[PDB]
Amino acid sequence: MAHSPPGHHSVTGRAEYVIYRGEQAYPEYLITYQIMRPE
Amino acid sequence: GTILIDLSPDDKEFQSVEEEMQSTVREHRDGGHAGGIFNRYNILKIQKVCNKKLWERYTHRRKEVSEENHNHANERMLFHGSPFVNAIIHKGFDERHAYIGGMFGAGIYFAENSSKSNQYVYGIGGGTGCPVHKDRSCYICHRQLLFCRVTLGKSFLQF
Ligand SMILES: COc1ccccc1NC(=O)c1ccc(NC(C)=O)cc1
Ligand SMILES: O=c1[nH]cnc2ccccc12
Ligand SMILES: [Zn+2]
Repeated sequence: MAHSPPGHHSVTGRAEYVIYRGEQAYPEYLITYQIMRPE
Repeated sequence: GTILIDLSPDDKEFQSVEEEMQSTVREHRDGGHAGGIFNRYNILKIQKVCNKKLWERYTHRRKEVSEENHNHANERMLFHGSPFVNAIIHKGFDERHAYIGGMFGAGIYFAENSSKSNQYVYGIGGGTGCPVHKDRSCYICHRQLLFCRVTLGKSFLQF
């Protein structure tokens, strides 16, 4: 699959979401983090 | 022309994104193979990405999608993990850099679970882990996730 199916703007995988045009997402927040070691 | 606005940990906007990150952690079927073993994060920094050009590009597309989807964008806040986060915040999301052999084709993939996007921070299936320690479950190295506005419009369900 190269683009959205006809009449559609995204794919919902089942839950993950897929767009085929970069301009359909804005990277609003950049989160810097570590995964915590469980105690 | 991207500006990063550093949010204070006592700011409600920081706390909102912090809570969405911590609350959406799930157990994974790979048992932490891809993204590591953890129940919570150490939230170090949350920055608002400010780029007028990339925002107008987004809102312009969102309008087109609304008109094709009964005057609703079907906008969602979703996490993205990628080795190319630095490039994405400066030049925007780019479908031309998508791997053709993905589960749902050459697309840009998002999750409502932070721990899901965490699995892709160092590459597909966590790649070879963090650059320094080659460890997918590294507690030392600092990771970066994007919390993004995503226009889904009319979304095609696939298994
Ligand atoms: C080299 O990269 C880039 C360089 C400059 C701008 C954008 C990019 N890259 C992307 O926007 C991009 C995001 C996600 C994926 N893949 C998946 C699995 O979601 C691929 C490319
Ligand atoms: O954020 C992501 N990056 C790369 N691949 C993914 C696959 C499924 C769900 C989310 C992602
Ligand atoms: Zn490391």
